[PDB]
Amino acid sequence: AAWLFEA
Amino acid sequence: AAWLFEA
Amino acid sequence: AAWLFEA
Amino acid sequence: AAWLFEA
Amino acid sequence: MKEIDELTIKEYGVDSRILMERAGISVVLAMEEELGNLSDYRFLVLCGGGNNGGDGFVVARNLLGVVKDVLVVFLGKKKTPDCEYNYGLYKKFGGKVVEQFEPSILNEFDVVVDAIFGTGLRGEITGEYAEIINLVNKSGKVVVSVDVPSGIDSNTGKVLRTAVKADLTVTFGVPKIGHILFPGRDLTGKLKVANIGHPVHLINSINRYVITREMVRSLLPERPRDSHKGTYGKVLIIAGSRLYSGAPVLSGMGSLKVGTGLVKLAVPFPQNLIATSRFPELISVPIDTEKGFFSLQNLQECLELSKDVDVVAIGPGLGNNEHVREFVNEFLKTLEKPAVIDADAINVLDTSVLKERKSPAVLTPHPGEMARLVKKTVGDVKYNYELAEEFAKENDCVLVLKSATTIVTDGEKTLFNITGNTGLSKGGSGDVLTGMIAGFIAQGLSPLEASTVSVYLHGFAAELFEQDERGLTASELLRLIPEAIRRLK
Amino acid sequence: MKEIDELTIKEYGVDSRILMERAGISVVLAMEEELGNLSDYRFLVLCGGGNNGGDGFVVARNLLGVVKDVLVVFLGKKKTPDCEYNYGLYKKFGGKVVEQFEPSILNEFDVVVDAIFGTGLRGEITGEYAEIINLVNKSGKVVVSVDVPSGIDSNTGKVLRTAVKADLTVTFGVPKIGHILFPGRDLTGKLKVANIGHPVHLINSINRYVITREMVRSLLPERPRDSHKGTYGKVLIIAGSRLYSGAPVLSGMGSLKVGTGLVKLAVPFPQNLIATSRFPELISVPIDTEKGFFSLQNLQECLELSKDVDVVAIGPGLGNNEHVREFVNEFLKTLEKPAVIDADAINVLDTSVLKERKSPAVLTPHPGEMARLVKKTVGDVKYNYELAEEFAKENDCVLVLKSATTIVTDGEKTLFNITGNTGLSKGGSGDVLTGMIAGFIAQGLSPLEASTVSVYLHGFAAELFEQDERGLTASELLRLIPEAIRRLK
Amino acid sequence: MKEIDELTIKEYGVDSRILMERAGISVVLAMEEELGNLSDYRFLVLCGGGNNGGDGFVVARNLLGVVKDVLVVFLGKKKTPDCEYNYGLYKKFGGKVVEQFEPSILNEFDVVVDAIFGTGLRGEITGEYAEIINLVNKSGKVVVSVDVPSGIDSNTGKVLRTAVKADLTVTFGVPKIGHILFPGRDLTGKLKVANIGHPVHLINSINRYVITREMVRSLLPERPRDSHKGTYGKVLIIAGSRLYSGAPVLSGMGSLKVGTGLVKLAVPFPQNLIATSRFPELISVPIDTEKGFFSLQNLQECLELSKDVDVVAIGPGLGNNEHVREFVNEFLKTLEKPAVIDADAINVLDTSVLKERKSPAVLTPHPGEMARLVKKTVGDVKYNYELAEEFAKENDCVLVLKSATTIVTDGEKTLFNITGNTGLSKGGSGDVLTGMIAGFIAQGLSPLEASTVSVYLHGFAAELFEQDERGLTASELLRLIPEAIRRLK
Ligand SMILES: Nc1ncnc2c1ncn2[C@@H]1O[C@H](COP(=O)(O)OP(=O)(O)OP(=O)(O)O)[C@@H](O)[C@H]1O
Ligand SMILES: Nc1ncnc2c1ncn2[C@@H]1O[C@H](COP(=O)(O)OP(=O)(O)OP(=O)(O)O)[C@@H](O)[C@H]1O
Ligand SMILES: Nc1ncnc2c1ncn2[C@@H]1O[C@H](COP(=O)(O)OP(=O)(O)OP(=O)(O)O)[C@@H](O)[C@H]1O
Ligand SMILES: Nc1ncnc2c1ncn2[C@@H]1O[C@H](COP(=O)(O)OP(=O)(O)OP(=O)(O)O)[C@@H](O)[C@H]1O
Ligand SMILES: Nc1ncnc2c1ncn2[C@@H]1O[C@H](COP(=O)(O)OP(=O)(O)OP(=O)(O)O)[C@@H](O)[C@H]1O
Ligand SMILES: Nc1ncnc2c1ncn2[C@@H]1O[C@H](COP(=O)(O)OP(=O)(O)OP(=O)(O)O)[C@@H](O)[C@H]1O
Ligand SMILES: [K+]
Ligand SMILES: [K+]
Ligand SMILES: [K+]
Ligand SMILES: [Mg+2]
Ligand SMILES: [Mg+2]
Ligand SMILES: [Mg+2]
Repeated sequence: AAWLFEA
Repeated sequence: AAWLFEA
Repeated sequence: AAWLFEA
Repeated sequence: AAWLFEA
Repeated sequence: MKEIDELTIKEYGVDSRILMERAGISVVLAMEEELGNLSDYRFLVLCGGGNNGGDGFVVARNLLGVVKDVLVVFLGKKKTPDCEYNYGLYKKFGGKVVEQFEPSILNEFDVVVDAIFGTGLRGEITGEYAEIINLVNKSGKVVVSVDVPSGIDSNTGKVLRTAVKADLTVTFGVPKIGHILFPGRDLTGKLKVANIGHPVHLINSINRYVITREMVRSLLPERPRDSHKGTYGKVLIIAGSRLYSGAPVLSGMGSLKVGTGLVKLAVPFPQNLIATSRFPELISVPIDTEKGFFSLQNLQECLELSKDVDVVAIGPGLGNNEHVREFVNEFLKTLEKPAVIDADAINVLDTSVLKERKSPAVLTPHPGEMARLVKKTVGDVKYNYELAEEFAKENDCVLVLKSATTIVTDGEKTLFNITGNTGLSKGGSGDVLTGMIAGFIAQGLSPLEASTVSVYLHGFAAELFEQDERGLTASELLRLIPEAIRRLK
Repeated sequence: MKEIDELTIKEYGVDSRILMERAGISVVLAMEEELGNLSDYRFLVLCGGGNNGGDGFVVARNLLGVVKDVLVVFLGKKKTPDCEYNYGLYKKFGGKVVEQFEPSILNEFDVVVDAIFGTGLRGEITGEYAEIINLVNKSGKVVVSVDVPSGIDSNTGKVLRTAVKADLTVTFGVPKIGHILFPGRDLTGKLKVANIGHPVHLINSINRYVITREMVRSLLPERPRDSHKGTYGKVLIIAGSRLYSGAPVLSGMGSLKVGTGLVKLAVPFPQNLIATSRFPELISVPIDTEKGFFSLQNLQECLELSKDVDVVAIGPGLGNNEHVREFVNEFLKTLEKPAVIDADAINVLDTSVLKERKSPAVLTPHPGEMARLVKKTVGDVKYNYELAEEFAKENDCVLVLKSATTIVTDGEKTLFNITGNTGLSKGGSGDVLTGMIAGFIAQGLSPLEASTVSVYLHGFAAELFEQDERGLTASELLRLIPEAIRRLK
Repeated sequence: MKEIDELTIKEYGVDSRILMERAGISVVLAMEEELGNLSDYRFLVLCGGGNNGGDGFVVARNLLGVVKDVLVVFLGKKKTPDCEYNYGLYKKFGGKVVEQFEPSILNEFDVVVDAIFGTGLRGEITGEYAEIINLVNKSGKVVVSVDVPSGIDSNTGKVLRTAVKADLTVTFGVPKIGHILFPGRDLTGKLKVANIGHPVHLINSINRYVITREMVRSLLPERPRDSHKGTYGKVLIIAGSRLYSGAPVLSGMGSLKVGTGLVKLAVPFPQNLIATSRFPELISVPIDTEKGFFSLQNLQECLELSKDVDVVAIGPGLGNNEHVREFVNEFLKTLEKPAVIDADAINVLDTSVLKERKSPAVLTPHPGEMARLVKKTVGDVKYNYELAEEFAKENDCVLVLKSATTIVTDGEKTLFNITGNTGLSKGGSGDVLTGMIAGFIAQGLSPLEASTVSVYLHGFAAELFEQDERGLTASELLRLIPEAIRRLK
């Protein structure tokens, strides 16, 4: 789940 | 962790 | 091992 | 815990 | 809450657009937590013309370019200013809106976001609104409702002709009464409560609460190591008859399983012997009656017995006939102890007696009993928290109105219990709760506190039953109470 | 013990400084066992001017250069010679002492070592001593008490105005009565008993003991394979009434669950039928009474029944009225068997009867019953082991004075039981213990031995309850006894 | 990016306040993901007067009433309009701001939120700004930077006199160059990139990228089952000398371990024999030289050898003397194949040759080699992506400028590699990467694509070393390449 944050 | 959501 | 301490 | 003994 | 939005905008100075952005992104995060990665899903967002719809436009806009497909069906006529602003953003971001709904439209989407009506629903839903809600309900898609499922009155939980059945509801700030009472509780599906930036002071000012594990944990009485049975109080249960011999046993053990020091039953002979043959820890005093029912002949023995206790529970299995009515009312009028009044003692209660008592009382009716007590229909009293509050306030008591969601009120503070399951929908369940409440009062909790902890634990014990809930009986419920207690800590 | 220090110094020739060094290092080792590595902690050591303080200076000095920070607050006026010597060492080693205590001083430390007062406490704590103890108690730091928490009278366990609440207490040689009786037992927290070099002969000469698992293991009766029920004795329980039908059942099963061969109850008809409907292994003899209570009319049947048994328990649920008084006293006067005398048989007992009996007796009162038996207040008898000893010695009996710490004495030997929890603070608990004691006597243990094993196992069974202790009832206690037995071996 | 904020506000119509709210809440969510529950922590939020500070006020305000303590130190003079608005909200919500910083202030807080300067930092940090940053850096608290650690120039990664060392940096939209290049990369600590509501179109329009696992996965060449070695290309490596016999072996195996079909080395006799004694899969052609170095005498044999290959790598271990210079330049001028030019072939390269070649080239210097190639100092070329871009564009090549972050550019597209560790800071590492790049070109990737995949995989293989990275050698690096490949898929 990656709607808010990329790393 | 509960800043955003309570259930 | 109980030379020093009893509980 | 090393108050008494070093090895 | 719309009050709480109002204050947060006009007094605290938070732009209404900032609240609406925060609401919408909460929905997106909530959906990701429930569905996992959103990138493989196609979303149909149904938007009304109000602030709920505006929240929907925020959702739609934040999904653009990140999921497989988004389409908004705009179902309103006019748009409020924040809805209009967010519609404008959705389109500037390249989003697609249609205003006509086609029955086959559900076919190309996986998830329906229901942003039609929130707390601004007024009156029955008809027309294209209804047709569309009915289509969504037949579709088998995943349904996420914004704030409240459209068609639920958020003040009562009633369905206004038709309503969305949601898999997930994301509400803002605090749960609404319509998520807590049925049918709305059922239509909400899984409820998430999102912080959208209201000052904490305003969130905590709400006077109606859902009973939570942390609340019950903090209310549980202490068990000091240097203690004895007298530390934990004494209960008298006046209960049973030649017809109903089992009720006393279940009430008495309900008191013992919550930690009460001593429990005495007063039960007509020889029915009193039933209790000790099952649980020899109980004291079951034989009451000599003319025909197997308490009457005024037993008034004086019962008052003597009450002198050495902290609380008296009365009513389970007493029967309801004239001599029982006379006894119950004369007893409660003279008793200067807290009373827990249940079942047949409610059915014969003269409510004038409650007004004249100096000592406190808790009443524990189901809606049939409440309906006979205030001379209304079951339909008018069921889930009627305002009626419960009025009754508690006028009669100086705690009212515990039992149902799948139980309401507990003293007229000033109202709490809602959502633990439990359908295994409690069976004779004997109520009798256990009566004993529990009396037990906690005897341990030193206030009538309201005792009722709050007891309804929660009673329902929680039910959920701990290891097999199918329909097979749960009161005896097994009792065995489960100490595990509910352990799990709470 | 201060006797034991005295002898070890003056007769055995151990330098007092060597005892004090050994005491202090015990504290350091104990703390390491409980906190793990000490090197990351900052220590505040509070030292009085006496030998407890001297022990504190040893602690402080041995932590120097090995932990993050040590500070001593010296709170006394003068210093005894060993305290002065160890103060001198602490400072020669580079240690810091202040004599003023500042409320904010707790802020810079993680662990408080309480070496203010040990067994030399005389009178109520006031002044800066009190203020400082109250500050430590509000601080939330880890608190380690040297010898006894300061403010506990080590002879009685009473708080002398105010006292330290410790997480860990390290005491020297043997536990003190103040660690064993409440409130002191509660304030001690976890107790470690350190060997500081007293001759073993002097440690073993103490006449008051804590009942331990090894003591109870070695007292448990043998079960020879070639045996039959008669090997394991026979108990008669004279118990119950029309009011209290459950008590006999719990006493009788208490005897059977500890291994007794045969148990007979004598209970008023039809209440006797209660016992066999729950546990058909019991023999429950119906006693024909005028009004539901034992009276002199039943004297002769009860004495006949007693002839074929090894022990008689009497009292649980008898009621307390004149005819019961007459019966109990005439029975015990004539009975030439060991008697276990409980509950209502205590409340009507004429203590002259105990003096004239040739056969032994065990009495098992709670403090309310003891208080009525010696005509004192509950406050004067509770935890009063010297009163219990006098009573046992004067009346030629074993006294088992029940409370969270139970005292068991025959007037010469006194034992303290510390097993159990608050689930036993509930009606029926006592009735079980009565049956247990009778059962072990029937198996061939002396009255004191039977009482010692029974109080331990009764409390231990309670601790084995799998759910929250407040939900424990006597019936579940019974089920747990054979597991307590297994775990003991 | 400030462009991207500008467009999103002025063209798309998103209120700047909505971007700032979204930024601040991202920081709160990020901190919760890293610290767990925030409710037990005390927060010190340091806010400048600009938009970074405004983001800080949002953070502070959203923590109010939910954590143990929040304090803002406002360090600016004036406030921009959004900072002022959010300051006003923080105070209306009951938040505390001070304008003086006291060295001991760090003592009462657990977490420092650094919202002093973001991308609006201009010039060296001095005064109270510096003093405060230095205090935070000495404090040992957990440090969370908003957008970029204050003091890092977000365009270059350089420290402007002093800068915050963060445990966690939360940046908005896309990573900045200052998070990617050192020292800024080191000071960023763990980097989270938050979506704050920019249109996806604008986020994707950025022309400088960090090479990611998904990018490399999608670039990896296919391995059709019906294939043979010719499917996977042929590489010639012209390498080595009497002085440097090992370099050819490492380059050649670097090509084979990435899937190349055939690798031929041309190496001076007898040094060519070194390669096949270690890896007999290699073809190592003996080149007859006068004194152990390639010269013009070998021009014609090398061009013949190049005719049957797809790519030529040249330079590792050639030596650097006049005859090698003549050979390398005459070779590259005539070679009509892609060339990978490394090490000593760079040190003698005439850059005019690169302009006149019709065929492509990749150059792989470290900063010392780049510095000699453009006649600048190492300090002027190191991490100078704009210089690298200019050089690539002017000379029609791909430049791979090696360092802990490697820059890969063709003058139009620039990529940054962040895989790898210090075990690659050792002779032989570069030689392996050369072979890898040539190998992927031979397999059909473009020079830029081959360089992109190779730098990522080369660094990733290093991170897979099972023991301490300082013990990694090129030979072990080779063994790890096929595991890096497997893990990528
Ligand atoms: N029963 C109904 N049938 C058709 N339209 C309705 C019905 N009830 C409400 N609406 C329309 O939907 C609008 C909802 O707008 P409004 O912002 O007041 O409430 P909302 O969208 O539920 O948002 P909120 O939850 O913030 O109150 C109403 O003003 C009304 O015009
Ligand atoms: N579906 C359900 N979900 C949760 N709780 C339930 C459900 N059905 C019943 N209960 C609970 O079980 C108890 C039923 O008590 P009530 O007195 O209403 O019925 P009863 O058959 O009379 O029990 P009794 O025979 O002991 O009097 C109440 O606490 C009620 O809230
Ligand atoms: N209630 C009190 N208030 C103030 N000071 C007291 C109080 N009780 C005792 N003290 C002081 O503390 C001293 C303790 O010294 P002493 O060595 O006799 O006992 P101690 O420190 O408890 O050591 P030990 O445990 O070996 O007896 C006493 O002699 C007395 O001066
Ligand atoms: N907090 C506690 N911790 C340990 N033991 C306890 C605690 N409270 C009670 N007990 C034990 O439980 C038993 C209580 O017996 P007692 O006769 O005092 O009370 P009771 O209610 O009269 O039991 P019964 O109804 O069987 O007569 C005693 O052994 C006592 O030591
Ligand atoms: N080196 C410095 N020393 C002191 N103050 C500075 C320094 N650099 C910048 N500032 C101040 O901090 C302000 C930062 O405000 P601005 O909104 O332009 O950038 P920011 O806070 O980094 O936000 P953003 O990241 O959106 O650009 C500058 O306008 C300037 O007044
Ligand atoms: N600390 C580091 N982190 C990541 N990558 C590193 C680090 N140090 C070196 N490298 C990488 O290792 C390789 C070193 O090649 P370079 O040619 O610069 O050194 P080398 O000793 O000459 O290797 P060779 O002897 O094969 O020529 C480059 O890809 C570089 O990016
Ligand atoms: K809705
Ligand atoms: K002490
Ligand atoms: K910053
Ligand atoms: Mg009922
Ligand atoms: Mg008793
Ligand atoms: Mg190199």
